[PDB]
Amino acid sequence: DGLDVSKEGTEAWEAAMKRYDERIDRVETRITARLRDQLGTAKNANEM
Amino acid sequence: EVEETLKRLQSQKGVQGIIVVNTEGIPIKSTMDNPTTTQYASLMHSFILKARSTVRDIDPQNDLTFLRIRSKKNEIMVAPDKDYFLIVIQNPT
Amino acid sequence: EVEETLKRLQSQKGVQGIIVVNTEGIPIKSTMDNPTTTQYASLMHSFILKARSTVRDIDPQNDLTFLRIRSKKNEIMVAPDKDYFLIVIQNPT
Amino acid sequence: LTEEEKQQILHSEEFLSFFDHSTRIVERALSEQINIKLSLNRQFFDERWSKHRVVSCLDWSSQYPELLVASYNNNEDAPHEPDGVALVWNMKYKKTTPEYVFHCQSAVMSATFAKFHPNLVVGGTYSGQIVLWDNRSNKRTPVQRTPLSAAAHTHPVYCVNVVGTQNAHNLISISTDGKICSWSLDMLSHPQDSMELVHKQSKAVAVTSMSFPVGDVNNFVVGSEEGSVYTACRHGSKAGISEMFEGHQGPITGIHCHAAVGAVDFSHLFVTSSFDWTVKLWTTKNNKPLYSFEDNADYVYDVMWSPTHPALFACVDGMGRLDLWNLNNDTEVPTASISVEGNPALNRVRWTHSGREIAVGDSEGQIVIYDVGEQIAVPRNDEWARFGRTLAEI
Repeated sequence: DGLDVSKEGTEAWEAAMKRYDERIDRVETRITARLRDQLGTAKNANEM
Repeated sequence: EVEETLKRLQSQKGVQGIIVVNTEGIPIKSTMDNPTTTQYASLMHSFILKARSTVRDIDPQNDLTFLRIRSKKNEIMVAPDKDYFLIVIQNPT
Repeated sequence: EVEETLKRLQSQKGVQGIIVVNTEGIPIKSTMDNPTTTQYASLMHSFILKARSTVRDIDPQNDLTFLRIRSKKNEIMVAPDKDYFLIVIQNPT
Repeated sequence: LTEEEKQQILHSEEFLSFFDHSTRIVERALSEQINIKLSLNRQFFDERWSKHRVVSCLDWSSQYPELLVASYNNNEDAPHEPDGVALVWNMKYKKTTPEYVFHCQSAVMSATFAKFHPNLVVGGTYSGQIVLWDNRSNKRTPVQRTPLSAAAHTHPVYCVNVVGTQNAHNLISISTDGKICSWSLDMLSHPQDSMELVHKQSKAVAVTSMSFPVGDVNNFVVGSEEGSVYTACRHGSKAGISEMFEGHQGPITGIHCHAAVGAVDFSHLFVTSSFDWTVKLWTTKNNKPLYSFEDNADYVYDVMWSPTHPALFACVDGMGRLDLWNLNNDTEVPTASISVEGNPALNRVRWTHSGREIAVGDSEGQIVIYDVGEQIAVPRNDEWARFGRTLAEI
């Protein structure tokens, strides 16, 4: 996706983000996993 | 230069400038505590004269400039030329 | 061991002569001749005793474990701990 | 013979041989060879003078880094027993009794060593008199005592410190009323200088802590009981409070300037320990609190910068937990944190001038001398640049 004048550039942009956000949602799953497995201690600072 | 010699000697480890001991047992130069260094240099002079007699007993043509009196705490380097006796306190390390 | 010790202490520099002295002076061993060894070693024993007194002057707890004098024609060695008094006759260089 | 002909014989020009001899022996003697975490380090707890009587102040002797001054204030167990007691603790050897004991008629509230006199102890008390202790004297009674006049302090004195060079000293003391006073160390019969710390016209300051920046003696920082830190100029046309700080909504229970040097300056930085468990890494030039470390339900009592680490600083807790905070390592969780037994409300922390050993006070009188890990104690050359970058972060 670059300087493509046609809206097909925007459509390929949409495909690019849907695979991009597949990766990004994998990252979200990782960070939420590390979150929950590091939780349960207390509220203060590094805990929550 | 005396000051150059002082700077060169103080560069050695555990050495505070240069102290030189005369034939009287009084150090011509003052770098450490006076009474302790005076008595220590007096005993040094007594020993170095009696060691001079030692060597001339069997070596009547030799001169003394080197002696390594080292303990488990510090080493004293004693060196006479003819009248000026350099004493230097240096760590064994 | 005895012979191996003297052999390794001699051939390490081709020393002119060394004898093992485990007693306070008056050693009966010889390496070139009886007089120049025995009398000189007894003399060395007396002067290292006085050196021990000298090093105890500054503090009695100190002891002399290493002593070398390297002069114009002779280098003399002795390493006393309690009764082991070394002797080494060697060239100055 | 005497010490006059030696000078001329030195000035004589026969020293070529001696110089060659010295050069040869030194150049031949140049070669040298050989012939062949947080921990409870030590304790201190008197019993005759340390029954209850919580710790109130701590210090180390600059001249004698093995010496610590204690200050046990409260007297409620026995009215007949001594009211104020200052104990000195030595590091070189372990004993069960304090080396030297000092008794004052009022309750001692702060204390410190004397810089000019390395054989003298000066401390503040609850009545408001600056109290001397000539250690040469054999008597527990204070040797020299400041009058309780309007010229001197009349309110509980909590901060005392002698500053200056060995040839120019001044004992500064600040009391809760705010009257700063400099005395001479040798003469305390009269206040050689003093003035009352006032903010904007007709507004007194409830001083409860201070710290002088390293080097400076003219300007310093003060922590008030009203939670608003200030900066004051000791001597000058603008002598008095020169800065208003929003600070924290709780009383300031401790303060300290930066205590390191060697790289880019950080003397502008200092930490205040508030009454709501909020220590504040924060600089003089700015007015907004740089960071606001917060945790716990209870609250801090003292905070001390490391004398060698440009980032590390300690942190008291009333729950008995001592925690060291290393900003370069982290900014959210205590870098080190351990709780002393019996969960008593600790009251002070003082770092050894070496910076390698830390002290903590106690709510029952048992001063605990804690040791720190080698990696956590000594900083590196890159440590200062890392601290600069972390400050530049926000």
